[PDB]
Amino acid sequence: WTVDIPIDLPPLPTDLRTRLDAALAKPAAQQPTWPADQALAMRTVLESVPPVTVPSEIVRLQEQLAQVAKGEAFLLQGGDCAETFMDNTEPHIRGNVRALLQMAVVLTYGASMPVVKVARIAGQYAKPRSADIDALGLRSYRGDMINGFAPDAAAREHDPSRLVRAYANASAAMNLVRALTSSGLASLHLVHDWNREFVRTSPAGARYEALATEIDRGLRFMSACGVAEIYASHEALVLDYERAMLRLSDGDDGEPQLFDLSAHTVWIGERTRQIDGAHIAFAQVIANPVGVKLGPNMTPELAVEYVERLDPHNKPGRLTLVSRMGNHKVRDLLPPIVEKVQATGHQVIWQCDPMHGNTHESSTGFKTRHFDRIVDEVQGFFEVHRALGTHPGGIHVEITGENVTECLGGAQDISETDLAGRYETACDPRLNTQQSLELAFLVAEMLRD
Amino acid sequence: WTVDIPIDLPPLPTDLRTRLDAALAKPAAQQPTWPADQALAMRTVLESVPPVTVPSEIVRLQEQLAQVAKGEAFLLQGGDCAETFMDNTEPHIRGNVRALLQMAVVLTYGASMPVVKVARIAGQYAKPRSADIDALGLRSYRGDMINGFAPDAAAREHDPSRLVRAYANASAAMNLVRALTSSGLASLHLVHDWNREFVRTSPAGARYEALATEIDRGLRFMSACGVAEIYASHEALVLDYERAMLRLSDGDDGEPQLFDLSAHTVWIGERTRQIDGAHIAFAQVIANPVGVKLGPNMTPELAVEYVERLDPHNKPGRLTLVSRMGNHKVRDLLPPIVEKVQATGHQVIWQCDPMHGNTHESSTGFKTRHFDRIVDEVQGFFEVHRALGTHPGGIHVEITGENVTECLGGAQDISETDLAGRYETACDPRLNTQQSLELAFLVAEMLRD
Amino acid sequence: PEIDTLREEIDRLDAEILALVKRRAEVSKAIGKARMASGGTRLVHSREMKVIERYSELGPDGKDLAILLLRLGRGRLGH
Amino acid sequence: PEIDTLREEIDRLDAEILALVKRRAEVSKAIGKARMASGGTRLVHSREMKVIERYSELGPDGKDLAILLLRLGRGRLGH
Ligand SMILES: O=C(O)[C@@H]1C[C@]2(C(=O)O)C=C[C@@H](O)[C@@H](C2)O1
Ligand SMILES: O=C(O)[C@@H]1C[C@]2(C(=O)O)C=C[C@@H](O)[C@@H](C2)O1
Ligand SMILES: [Mn+2]
Ligand SMILES: [Mn+2]
Repeated sequence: WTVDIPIDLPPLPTDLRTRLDAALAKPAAQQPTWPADQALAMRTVLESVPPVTVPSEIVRLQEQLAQVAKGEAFLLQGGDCAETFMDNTEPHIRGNVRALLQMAVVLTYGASMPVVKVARIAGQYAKPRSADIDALGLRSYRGDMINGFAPDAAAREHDPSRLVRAYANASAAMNLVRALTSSGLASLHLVHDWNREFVRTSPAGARYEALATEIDRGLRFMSACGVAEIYASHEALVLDYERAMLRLSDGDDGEPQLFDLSAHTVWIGERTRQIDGAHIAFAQVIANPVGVKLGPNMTPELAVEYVERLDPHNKPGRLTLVSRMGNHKVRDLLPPIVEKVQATGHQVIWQCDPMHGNTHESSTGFKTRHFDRIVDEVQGFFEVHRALGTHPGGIHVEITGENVTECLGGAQDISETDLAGRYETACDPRLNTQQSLELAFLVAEMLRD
Repeated sequence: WTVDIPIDLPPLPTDLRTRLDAALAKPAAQQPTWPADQALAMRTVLESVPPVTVPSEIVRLQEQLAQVAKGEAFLLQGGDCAETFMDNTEPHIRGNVRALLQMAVVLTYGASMPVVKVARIAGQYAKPRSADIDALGLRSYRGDMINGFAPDAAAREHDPSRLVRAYANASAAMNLVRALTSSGLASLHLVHDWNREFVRTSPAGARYEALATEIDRGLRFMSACGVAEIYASHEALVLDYERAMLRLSDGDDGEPQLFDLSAHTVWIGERTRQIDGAHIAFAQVIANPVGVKLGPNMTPELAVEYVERLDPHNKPGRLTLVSRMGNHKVRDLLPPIVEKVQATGHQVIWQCDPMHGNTHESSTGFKTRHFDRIVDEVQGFFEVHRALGTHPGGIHVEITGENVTECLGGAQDISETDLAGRYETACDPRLNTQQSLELAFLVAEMLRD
Repeated sequence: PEIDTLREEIDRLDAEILALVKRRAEVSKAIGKARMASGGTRLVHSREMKVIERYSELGPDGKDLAILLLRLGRGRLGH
Repeated sequence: PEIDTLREEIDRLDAEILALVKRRAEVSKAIGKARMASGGTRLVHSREMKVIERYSELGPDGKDLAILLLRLGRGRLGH
């Protein structure tokens, strides 16, 4: 029923303490409303636990994201919209790890350059809400780090013990993804046989067979000539969790720096990116690579201010700007943002989020996304970058290794009536096994010279 | 004018001496008619010279040809019809080495397996003749190891000092091919850029551009994932040369064996393959991989007898059977040969020679070959093997890195009137730079699954 | 000389095919431009699947002919 | 509703194209069978270059349409 843990370390450098305290004294949107004394007790437990990631892996990610920023690699970021403790199981994790590897080999062939793989995993347990009371009149579900999905009042109370449950689930998952990435799942030939089974059994396989066959000949060629790292990420939302997981280490200049060891990279969402808020200030104090989500109310001028605050030393790949405009708005809204930022001399990664600007409620009462709109935003994103001569750096996608019925369309041609089949997401609709693979194939075509 | 060399070693094992003597006491077709005393003096010089090849390289070739025989690699053999001392220069050798490397990367991609590269080089200095008096009434030219190309009687006398000149030219050439194969010419990316320049400038480039682009994406993919041996061969024709270049070494069973160190592999031609003759018997005494040319008068029964005499220990890849039937005869004549040999349990390499069964004299007075007939024989060869379920193991082709005008057709559409432009071969017409590349692309299509 | 006569026919069939392919691309463009001015997407996934499916009677190469016609109509992706 | 009308046209153009492609392959086969029974080659390199060249007005994809028509006529190589 309950685990019991008793409460009964070296100080930070004086300047890092001052800066951390100042970041956390700024106002913060979307925080849990639990008591400060209970939060503090939970953070004290987390301050001594083994970290989810280590500094050397974060420094290595930074070097790989620098190549992406310079136009010599591509970033694939993907996973569940919301991880749940309930589905934090071996089959679910393996299914997502495999999906990401499958998409990555397809994208690598299309881009003709390395693909950096960042999973939404081992921490994606918190979400923001526009309304604190939902459609059933209950306090809103804010992810398993905060409260329960169950539609009852007791379940929806904010519960600080979920910080520690979140850590435990994150460690366990990350342990498995490390294991899985040094196993036979690694092998590029095994990973691509899955894609060819997908081509054989998919209703739209004829659309993708030529490209699947060409990839298979590239792999066999490589072998005829004599011839896996998955990073963890989540939205840095709950500051009690992120601050508890900070650790001091010597950074890429040999001086002690603060690393958030809850993940390798984190991003700041649309509702928490206040320029003078705690999330942006917290991002300025940590050594991790960071991303900021940019929606349709973004100005070129605010985008530059984010770049100058978050990438003050002009470190290629330290900052990612994640575009989510809507498929009908991206072609008009993005170019002015890109031009103004390019002119600063900084090298950010431009990443497309084709999911969050394109959501709508179906007549059957399910929030859903159409495949054609998702594809069209990624396409428009590539067009904006071709015209300006800039690098389309990656995609940020929400997916699952399960055959869910959540997003409309694809090869399966999922309808409004089919959405009830198994709509399993705890939050936003995921592209299923098939639809995620389809998009990787379509984006690989977009990447071709 | 002349180099001067004075004449003024351990005995073979008793059984190897007995067997060598017996092989050489058999009748031998197509031999030079110079005095025995002068031949002996020249062979004594050659018996102490550094060899052109070494036993360990021949044992390694055998292992690679075994894979070809088992259906897991492909053999590309090619070079000048006749090497001349005159053209034994750096540009000519480099041009042929590069042509072979260019064709090989194309074939490797198409076959989806390794390609073993054997050049007709560093020894292809002797040819047989059906007539001892040629069309000008002169004694026939028999290659620079025997006499001179020049149309005068003094030049056509058989000259035993050419055994030593042949060695000297062979060493020098082989030295350079070793150097060239461990240089920047090695790089697969450099080799394939030449093919793409060929595609850009060839009149028939549109025929080959899709495949060239697909290969380039395979190479870039290989590099995005984090990722040269040329063997010497010639027809073993002049027994004075081949016997002088024998050396004793421990073979693939640890027992002393005789290796012909004038080359890595040799073949026996149509006019010297008498089953009870010295060439076949000599081939039985050496440890090198061997080939036998099979024309349209070959019976399935004689083919088996060659296999049983030449591959008595059932060593995959030790024997190659080189088919040259004519494009109009290969589909009918080859299947019975292949079926009878497959049924013995031996694993020979089946190699296509699309050149020698398809020669004709043009109206302008030049011996020539049509490209369509060369392509059609290779095609028919593949069809014979598809139908029987056997492995089409390779091709034996005559080529040059120069833009000669010798074979009719190709992208350039060489005509009878164009053949006079620069018909440079000392013997049979070679496929030029462009036409050799074209055939490699066409054969790569034939190899596709 | 049945070959010259038969090749004479293939020439006609190629002029006929070429002209219907040029036509199809212009019509394909006009459908794309109308949908886009009206706020709709560039491509329609389900419709491209219909187009692929109706060349399946040609065998394995049928889908590659359809995909090639789609490229001539709505262009290459991400351009 | 100009889209339905325009798509209605593309359907016709696809039925038209499909039928001329089936025709071309049958004629292509008959030229190959006549030449081969008479002792000639399977393929004619210079003629395939003419066929490729006369689809060049379609742009870069033109040669790939021609090569695809050649495969439907004389089959894949080495088969
Ligand atoms: O909706 C459409 O019909 C048009 C034509 C098109 C085609 O080329 O056939 C088919 C589907 C769409 O992706 C594009 C291309 O718009
Ligand atoms: O000679 C010919 O005309 C026929 C027809 C063909 C074609 O498909 O167009 C064109 C050239 C040849 O290689 C083949 C295929 O035979
Ligand atoms: Mn989401
Ligand atoms: Mn020859």
